[PDB]
Amino acid sequence: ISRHVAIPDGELEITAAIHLRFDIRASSLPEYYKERLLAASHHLISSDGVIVIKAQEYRSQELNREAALARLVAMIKELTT
Amino acid sequence: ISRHVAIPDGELEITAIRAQGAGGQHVNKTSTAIHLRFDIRASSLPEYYKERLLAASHHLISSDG
Amino acid sequence: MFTINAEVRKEQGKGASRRLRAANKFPAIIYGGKEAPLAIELDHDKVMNMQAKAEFYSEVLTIVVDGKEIKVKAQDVQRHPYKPKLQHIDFVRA
Amino acid sequence: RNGRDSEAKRLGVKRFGGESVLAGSIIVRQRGTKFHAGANVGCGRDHTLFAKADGKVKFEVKGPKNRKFISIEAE
Amino acid sequence: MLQPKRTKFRKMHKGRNRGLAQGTDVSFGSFGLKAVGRGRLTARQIEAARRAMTRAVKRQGKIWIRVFPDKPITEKPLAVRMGKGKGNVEYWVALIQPGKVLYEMDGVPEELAREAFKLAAAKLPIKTTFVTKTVM
RNA sequence: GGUUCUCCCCGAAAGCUAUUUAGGUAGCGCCUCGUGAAUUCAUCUCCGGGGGUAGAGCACUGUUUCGGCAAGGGGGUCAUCCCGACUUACCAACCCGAUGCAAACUGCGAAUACCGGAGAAUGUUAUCACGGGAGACACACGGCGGGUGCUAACGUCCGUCGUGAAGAGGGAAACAACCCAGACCGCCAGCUAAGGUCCCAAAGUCAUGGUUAAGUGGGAAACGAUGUGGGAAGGCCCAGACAGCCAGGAUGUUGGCUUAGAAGCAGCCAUCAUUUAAAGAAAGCGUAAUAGCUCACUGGUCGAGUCGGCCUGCGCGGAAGA
RNA sequence: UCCUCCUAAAGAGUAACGGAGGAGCACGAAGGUUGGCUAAUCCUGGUCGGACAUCAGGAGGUUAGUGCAAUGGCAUAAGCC
RNA sequence: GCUCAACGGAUAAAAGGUACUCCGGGGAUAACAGGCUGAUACCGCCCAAGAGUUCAUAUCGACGGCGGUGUUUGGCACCUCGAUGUCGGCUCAUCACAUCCUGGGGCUGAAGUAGGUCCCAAGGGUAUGGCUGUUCGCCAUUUAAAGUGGUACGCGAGCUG
RNA sequence: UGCCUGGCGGCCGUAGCGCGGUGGUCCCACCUGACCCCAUGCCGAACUCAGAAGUGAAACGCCGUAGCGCCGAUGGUAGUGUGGGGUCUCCCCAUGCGAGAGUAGGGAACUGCCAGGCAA
Repeated sequence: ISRHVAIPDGELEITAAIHLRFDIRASSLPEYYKERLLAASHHLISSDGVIVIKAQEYRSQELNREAALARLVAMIKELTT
Repeated sequence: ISRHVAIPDGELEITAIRAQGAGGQHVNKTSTAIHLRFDIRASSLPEYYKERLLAASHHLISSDG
Repeated sequence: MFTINAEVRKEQGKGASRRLRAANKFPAIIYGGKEAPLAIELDHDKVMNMQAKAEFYSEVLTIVVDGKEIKVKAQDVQRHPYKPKLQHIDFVRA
Repeated sequence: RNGRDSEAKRLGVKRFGGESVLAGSIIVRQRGTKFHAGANVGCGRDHTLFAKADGKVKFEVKGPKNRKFISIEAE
Repeated sequence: MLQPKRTKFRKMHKGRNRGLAQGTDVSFGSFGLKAVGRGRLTARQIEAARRAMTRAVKRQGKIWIRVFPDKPITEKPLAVRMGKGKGNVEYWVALIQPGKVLYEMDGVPEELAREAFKLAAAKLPIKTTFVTKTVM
């Protein structure tokens, strides 16, 4: 009754052997949970919202591509609750 | 990410009976303005999240789900 | 080459035109020069399959009226709202 | 959630064209200036058009903008 | 839902549906879906007609829409009495007079355009027909 | 709530204003009686008027579609800090052309209606002023124009008309408002009105020409269908058409491509010229893939019209409740 | 309670817990008169000035303006000095 | 000199409760039930992208559309306020068919068994308890099956309360 | 009188805008000067006076032009008064009235009073 669809691969700023990617703030998921997303203080997330993902244990390039993207959507679902 | 209310039109059975408690002759007669739905487990929208509603002990939900 | 017969009317009005269009014949008009704008009444059915041809709106027509031959040129056609029928045709007397 | 209304003021032409009106008769009671004063016709402060002489009323169309004038000829 | 954004008023009269059409001629395109009956085309149907026509021609051709809703029609909340004021606008309708062309096509064969309009007619409430673009 | 003899004349309203008013009341409107007054008033004709409604239109107020054009923000090669060269594939208005919509849009605009003048007939003065006495101020439906409502309701609120109300009689089986029609009384008289004319039940088993197979008539939609009548146009047509029957339906081929097993038939996708009266490198079934039957299509025998749609008359299904 | 619009069926009038909005003031000047003038917004150039500052020309044309809501009306200006 | 703004302004000066109620009235106006409508609800149908290995129509069928019935909630107040006693249970039923079983058939993604779905059919049949005041509903255990409704959501001048 | 110019009206886009050509004895405009009358919320541009060598660009008049605006039949259609009808959320029939839009076409005015100029 609330069909879920977490569609990845969109507004991304995935920079990178072991990934160090960022996430664009000016878009993706609106104000109700965006403010909930911009009000998290865990020092992984900076003061802008260009979040510095430091995924380094998932060695391989394409693996860390999605693992850091996994670090993204997991952090997203926590802050979209 | 993107999430939208589904509520399968028609897949959710809806019945209507009278209310309980007190309230003159409008609550025992034409009080059929009260509901009582039916959402079988055969519906299955997410399929795999569905089996978690069934084995999940809770009220407002029978053994057959 | 595209000759068709015609006839002059006796009554010009809403009572006339509606009454004659029910008996399969539609009104028309021709005008040119300094003569009288002749009230033309001609057959309905034939002209419908005549205007289906695109060459009908290019060649100088050769309609007749009481024996006399007058070469006209189709200018404006006022069709029906939703039916494959014809209502009024404005010829220019060329 | 609004429901309000104002009482109509009974405007318009009271005495029409072709009427032998009396001295001081209101020819037209208007809001703007749909009709202008002409011969023997006085325009009020609310642009109410009143008469001065007697006789029939004529609605004349003149001017560059084709605005309508009203006059009264004594016949 | 084809809604006219930034309009003047918010809710208007239901009025009547009188006389024949005005935009009766088959313009631009080679084909056209003309209206025969007298009805009220809603925005949802119109959206459905365009949906159920691009499947037949399959992305080729040009689709003209010779109509637009622009009439805010309201409804009352269920289980409330009469009066209390005119309801809240729910959907937009387009008033339809007999003889009005609805959709026009070009860049498609006489075969495929014809059956395309056959599917579009099944989504609309009013009885229609199909006419070709005639010269003069 | 009730309000007691009789007859004759006329005959309402259920509106507006205001009201601690909203089932009351007050004045005015409509009734009545009396009074006095001006061809005073009404229908028709002609004449003199202003309206902006219906319709219509799209310059204006907004809205909407498509096409031609078109700067600016941005995107980019870049300034690779601005400046700046260029493109603009993008958001791409502004202006030009072509197309719709409007209660609160109008460069347009009736019919009616309304006001005024002259003219004739007609009407027991039907017009107005004045006084005596009122009732009524809960209206209903039908038609037409709307608001509202779900372009529902014997719904609700107005405009206007009609009827009932306060009017019977005939008709719609029954049926205050629907259609006809205004009961002074009497007659075992006659002619019509709406509506009817086999029987119930008074009147044509009437006259002529056509229509329907469903008891349609005698409840209804989208939609479907060689129902069937009429009308028109078109295609091929005794160098013999349509349909059956006598036969073929082929050359390269696994069609090249993933040639992983997918041989015209899982799929991209493209698709020529031959033998010739003809045959799509393919319509379907069946196939890992075959074959077969083959269908398009092409020649013979029979041997005459036939095929597909267009506009309509009337029907069939659609169509199930205590 | 009052004002404008629409509904209001091209005179007036005409309801609804119908559709849109305003008033419960201001001013000795924004009043009267005489005289003069008559826009908005855009294109272009120019001290800083760019989105519009002030100035100049051109197009344009009342889309302006009018102490206030709206309609009607206004340059013969009721608009501006 | 009064936002006497309830703005033709009842006094200079005024808020509540009553299921302890009471009188005079009204179906001018509600609650039950009936009537009109059918928004809603229920049912049926048209369309057909897609799903179904292939394949729209074995079984579904999104986007939308067209009707039916008068069982829900509603709309409307037309009957009843000098009374139409209203839930459930009990007793006794009774009609409809839009059928739960038995019967007669078509199709199938029907091998067989068992099934799915549509059509014909209303003769007969169509549980017992636990819990709740219940209708309903949940559960336990059955049955060939434990139908859907109409009948003032049948039935209190028949009972219970 | 044929034409000319200027003032003031009627008729008021058939009468006007755009483009090209064209007139100067007289008239008009432009132009000269501005210590005087008067004048700029600065300025002889406007306004006023005093004059007028030069000119016809500008403005104005006139001519050609429809390049635009504007006018606009006939018939049909929409609608509609009244009376009938239907399948009556809308149309049909009788009858009277009869648009708007568009088409053919028209069309770059017409006229009066006064004053002097012109060859009179």
